[PDB]
Amino acid sequence: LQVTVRDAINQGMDEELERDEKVFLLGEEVAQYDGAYKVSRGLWKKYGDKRIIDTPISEMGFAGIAVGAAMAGLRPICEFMTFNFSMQAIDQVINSAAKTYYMSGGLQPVPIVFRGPNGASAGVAAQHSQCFAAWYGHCPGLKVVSPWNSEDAKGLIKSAIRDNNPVVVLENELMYGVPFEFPPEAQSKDFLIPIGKAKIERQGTHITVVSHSRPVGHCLEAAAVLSKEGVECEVINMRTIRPMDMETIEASVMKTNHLVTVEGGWPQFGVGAEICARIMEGPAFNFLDAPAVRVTGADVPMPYAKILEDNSIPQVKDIIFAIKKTLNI
Amino acid sequence: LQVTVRDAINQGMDEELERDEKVFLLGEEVAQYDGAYKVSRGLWKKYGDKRIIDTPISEMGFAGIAVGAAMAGLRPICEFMTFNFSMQAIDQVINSAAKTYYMSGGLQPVPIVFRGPNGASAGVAAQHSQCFAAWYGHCPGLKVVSPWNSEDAKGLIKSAIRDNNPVVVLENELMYGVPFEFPPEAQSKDFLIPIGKAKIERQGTHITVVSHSRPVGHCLEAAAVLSKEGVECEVINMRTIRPMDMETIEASVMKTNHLVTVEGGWPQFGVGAEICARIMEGPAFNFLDAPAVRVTGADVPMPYAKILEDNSIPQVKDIIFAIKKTLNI
Amino acid sequence: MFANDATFEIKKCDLHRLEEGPPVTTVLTREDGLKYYRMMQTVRRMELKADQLYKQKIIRGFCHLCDGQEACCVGLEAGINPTDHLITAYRAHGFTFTRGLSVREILAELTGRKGGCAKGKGGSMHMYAKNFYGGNGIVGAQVPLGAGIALACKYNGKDEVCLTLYGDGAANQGQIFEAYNMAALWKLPCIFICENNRYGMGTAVERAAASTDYYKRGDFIPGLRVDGMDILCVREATRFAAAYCRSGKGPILMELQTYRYHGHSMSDPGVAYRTREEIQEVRSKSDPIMLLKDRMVNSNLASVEELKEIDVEVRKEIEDAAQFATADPEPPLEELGYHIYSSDPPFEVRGANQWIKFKSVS
Amino acid sequence: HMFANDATFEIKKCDLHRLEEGPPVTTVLTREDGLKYYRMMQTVRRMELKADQLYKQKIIRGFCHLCDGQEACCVGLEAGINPTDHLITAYRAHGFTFTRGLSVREILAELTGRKGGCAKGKGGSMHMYAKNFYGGNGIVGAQVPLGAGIALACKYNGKDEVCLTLYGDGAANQGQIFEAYNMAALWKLPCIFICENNRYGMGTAVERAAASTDYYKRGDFIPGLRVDGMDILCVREATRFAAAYCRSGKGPILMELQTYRYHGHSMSDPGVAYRTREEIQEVRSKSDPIMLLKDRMVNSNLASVEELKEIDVEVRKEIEDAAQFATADPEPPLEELGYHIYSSDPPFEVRGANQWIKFKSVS
Ligand SMILES: Cc1ncc(C[n+]2csc(CCOP(=O)(O)OP(=O)(O)O)c2C)c(N)n1
Ligand SMILES: Cc1ncc(C[n+]2csc(CCOP(=O)(O)OP(=O)(O)O)c2C)c(N)n1
Ligand SMILES: [K+]
Ligand SMILES: [K+]
Ligand SMILES: [Mg+2]
Ligand SMILES: [Mg+2]
Repeated sequence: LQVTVRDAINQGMDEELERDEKVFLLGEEVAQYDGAYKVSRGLWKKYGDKRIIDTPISEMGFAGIAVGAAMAGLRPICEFMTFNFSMQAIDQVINSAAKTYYMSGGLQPVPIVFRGPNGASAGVAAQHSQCFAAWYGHCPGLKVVSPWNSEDAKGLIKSAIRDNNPVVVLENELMYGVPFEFPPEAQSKDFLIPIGKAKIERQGTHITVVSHSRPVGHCLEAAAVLSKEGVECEVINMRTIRPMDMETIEASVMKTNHLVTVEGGWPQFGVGAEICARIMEGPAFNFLDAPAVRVTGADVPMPYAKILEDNSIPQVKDIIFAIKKTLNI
Repeated sequence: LQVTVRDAINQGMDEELERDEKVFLLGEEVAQYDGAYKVSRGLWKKYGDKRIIDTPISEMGFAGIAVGAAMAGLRPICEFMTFNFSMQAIDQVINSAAKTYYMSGGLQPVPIVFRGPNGASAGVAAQHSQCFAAWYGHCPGLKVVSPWNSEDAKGLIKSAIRDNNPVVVLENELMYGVPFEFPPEAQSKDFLIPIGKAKIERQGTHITVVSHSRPVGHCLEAAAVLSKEGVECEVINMRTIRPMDMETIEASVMKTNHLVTVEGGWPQFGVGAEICARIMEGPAFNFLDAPAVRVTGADVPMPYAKILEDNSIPQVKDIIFAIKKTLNI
Repeated sequence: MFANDATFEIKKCDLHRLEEGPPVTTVLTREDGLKYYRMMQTVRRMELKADQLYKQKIIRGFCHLCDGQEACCVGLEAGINPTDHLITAYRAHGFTFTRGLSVREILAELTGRKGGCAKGKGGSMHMYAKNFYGGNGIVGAQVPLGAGIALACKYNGKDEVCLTLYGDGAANQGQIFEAYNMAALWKLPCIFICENNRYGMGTAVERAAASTDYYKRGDFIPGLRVDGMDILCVREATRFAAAYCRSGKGPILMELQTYRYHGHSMSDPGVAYRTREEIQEVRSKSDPIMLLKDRMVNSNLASVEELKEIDVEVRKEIEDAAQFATADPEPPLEELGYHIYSSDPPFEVRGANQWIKFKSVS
Repeated sequence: HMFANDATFEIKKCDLHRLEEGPPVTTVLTREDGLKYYRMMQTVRRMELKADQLYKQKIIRGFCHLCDGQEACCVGLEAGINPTDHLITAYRAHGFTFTRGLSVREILAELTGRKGGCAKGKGGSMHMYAKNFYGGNGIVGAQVPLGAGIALACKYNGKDEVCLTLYGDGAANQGQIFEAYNMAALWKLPCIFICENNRYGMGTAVERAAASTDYYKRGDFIPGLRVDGMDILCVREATRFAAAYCRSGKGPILMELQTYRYHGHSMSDPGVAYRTREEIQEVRSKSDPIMLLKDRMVNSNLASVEELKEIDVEVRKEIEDAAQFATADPEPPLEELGYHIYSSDPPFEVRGANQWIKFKSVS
């Protein structure tokens, strides 16, 4: 059967809430508005004030409250409406949650989770269209994941709940609604996806393609098209931004000798940047028959006008084109 | 005439303020306590309360007020006591300041300046040691720079005050006390350093070593040691971090065929991530005769113990180690 | 022939830390009344219009309408000057128009077109104008900015003031309380104004705020609470409040007590957190445009005929603005990179990939 | 010579804000509490002055904020609350960590950055943790929201515990504090918000930073009381009252403690270009927390000066033995550099200053 990313996340949270009472959820519009993007639908009607909590509009202040509940030994899920509004809290995530276990000599684990839409939506312009993979990826003590499809989402966020450390879950607003096949095994209440493992979504032999979040959809379509000129793409879905499964990438480039990276967020100091850095530095460099290239969004804050917007995140066209330049076909 | 980095900054603000009256400065302890690290010493006495404002411990607030002044046509200098603190206010930096000009379709400029110490000090520990070069360098709409010596700091600050866009001037606390000589033209109150241009600190032919902020002095350190053995490093000092001067790195790599990048902050998604990525995407790539490699801080939150801290930042030891792996000498 | 003015009785404000509030009696001239009605009715129709242009998809992303709040945006402009300063959140159409922006230019940005006021770059939240500064989509983030604008007034010493609005759900944002304290500490020409429309996205004033007396939140700052449904009230508290700032006694909080007819953005059916027939009640018994009308007709300031003529001319500015912004070319794609930096030489900005190059000129 | 078993001391009465009665003006103090409270303040004072010495000698680096002058505060507080209650504070936490269970060896060693200190040399002065003490926090204000959550956790676990969330005059202008307030008020969280007002926010004094130095009122919708912070006995009487409050399901409260720091802001601040040495000299004669109690004890025959001098020497003697340890104690091994990044995870690999530098990392 088909389940949309939205309800995939929902069952994960629901299975966990069910499973451990120490876990609760809070954010803006999260209980009786049923969540801003309806992710937490019915959760309130089933668990009550105590476990599903509507917050005032005070990001800084409830991130903090969540961090602290976790320190006292609860297991909170904190929702930001979107990660753009996580900047008001970013010091709560960074300095309180992330670096604690460490500074504390391993006496104070912070088992928090921060989930929400991240990246680009549609016509929301600059202050709201921003991608935070790069920023959260960069810091010790965070685990930072970024799902794509439904199996991804329900598996990635259960895990995240079970983990004992800060985990930042970069969801995608345009993926909530998209149905995917849901395998019989992801329908289990036990379905965990290990954080730190990538997943090869398509075999192929002519060139490796890595991306995370929604861009994955667009490499499959870009790969589908190229398969018709008998060009085989290996499409790797990263899932985890930190700690990023570099090996699977490397293993694939030693088969394919060709790498392209595809991300939504901005170019400089991007998720692309690092994957390339990592390749050049690792064993796969001498196997690269052509330079690895990044396909990113555009180096502008996000415009509003449709024509502009579409030319500011990666099209299937833009991906094919890069691949065609690299494979010099 | 040797002058200290801290004196260079102080001279520039003094020169700029005197020359334009729309410019003023704001932050904690700037006024009467003479600046937290005494950078703003004597300035209150010269220009008084109208122009040098002591402000409460309200980062998110005063970051915001300073951006309001800028929009209204003033030219604020906005001091954060360290950049670890500016996380609270980072959303006024990215979201108000950086994107504004472009969202307004070229209607609203924001001639702000944010400045302060960045990165590691000595035994200040985890919440107080972090480099933010990477984070700020990401966002379109900003200008990020990172002085090394004294010439740097004066030129870079004065340019920063004269630019009409939001400009992050990350300085480094351990460098304030450090005395360099101060060539005649840099004492002229007319001295600007073009934002966007790197400068070679040392001619070389064997390898290109690229850095920003404090590490740059360790690169020349390490080149003195290395040159004794017949290696000739070309130490490049980045100066700007966005719009970074790649063309100068690239013209240098094309001549040395090798590349080490050195930075103070964490590895994943760092300054060096972006330098590699560009190199590899760029025309220099095919001049490379070995992988480029990075030296960074260790991938931990800054520890407090001396030997732990010591091994968390890059030594003359570790740069040299990498220059030898790369040169295979 | 018509009476030339009339005096009206308006609601005594609630005061906090003041001995005297604005006057309970006010004088309204026929010439202002007609100007104020033309305005409220332009704003109102410009919103029925955008709403409809949303539903046909001609507009995208965000669109937060501000009907019910027209007493505010007009009442405000009514009691400040061109030389004063206004900054606000996202519910900005009313203010954008009252500060010099044409309907053509507003509608053209909603539909993302080259002739729109942000050149299609910013959409519904990011309209800027002469001495109007947005248009801010990050909640609470415009309060420190307004206090900064304030700071520049005081610093330029031109005796201007600054109105800095936030809504009721926004009155818990930390950055406001910090702003009250610098505001008061430095005695800034900043009027803090809270548009209390009773809801905070979906979450009603009492479910999110421990005290729902926003005019007293300022604490040390003196505050006043107003009827934001009545144009006259809003004009008298503003003038009052602006007198206060002009004379140097620092900041002052205004709680404008209004109502929004539509849901939050256009993707809110609007009716989960409130019955449709509360909304109806408010529209029937205290609509703001319907309140200026009962006053004007009744004190012989204008005839049911004249206001009809204006519905009419207004019906017209709106049709044409609608029709000019639906038929307007989107921005040329070459101009995606324009206006990243001010006053800089031209440079090159990177597209989806490294071969897509865009020119950026200030 | 027979000593008394107890005395009654009048305390200053508190200023109230939306409160009916406040704490009573007259407490009993027994002999055995007296002896102990004195000993504790004495340990703190002595510990602080030893930290000063060691810092001047380069054995302590980085930050070092001394609570010196504000010992009435921590012993005051530990004395009004259970050991199962909860406490979280800024960065001047040397006193609380002792009063909260940690030993002087452990604290002096973490300060000196040694394997034996409580965070095994990783923390420094600002980051120390004990049973129910969440440190130990260097982002001014950050600790206020955390603390409100520790407090939520208490409500959630239904255990009657309460959380003490200390901030200073400086921090009191932080937005997030006001965010916290609203949330505790709204959710009726068992949370004593405490403003440790010692008159200075680094070098910037009260007046120049608050437009309103009535901190116990700052919260506004949350009731508040203002308290003599040099009188260990108030602090204990006020704390005791405020915990009873928070404990009775009535929600959060605000307590302003008026106190003083003898040292400038932190070792590197001379502390003497934003107030005069006589300003200091006068406070230390009219309100020192240790002298002020010793008089109380001697006068009411709760004990002799010769006895209280026996405590002085012993503590003094013992701080000396702690510092002897923390200078002697070895530094942490390099191997451990990367230990304790993640919790309950398999061991892994962390990048050093370059790629051929690998640090094992274990939970
Ligand atoms: C910092 C931040 N948090 C959350 C959001 C999402 N958000 C947008 S509007 C809004 C509600 C604000 O409501 P209110 O202050 O009552 O203003 P109104 O819509 O009624 O004009 C929220 C929570 C945001 N834009 N910014
Ligand atoms: C968010 C943040 N801003 C600024 C600083 C720098 N800073 C640290 S302590 C301090 C003074 C704090 O004043 P107060 O609350 O009174 O602390 P106390 O005097 O009790 O030590 C300042 C300005 C910081 N650590 N964190
Ligand atoms: K968890
Ligand atoms: K500038
Ligand atoms: Mg509202
Ligand atoms: Mg203090």
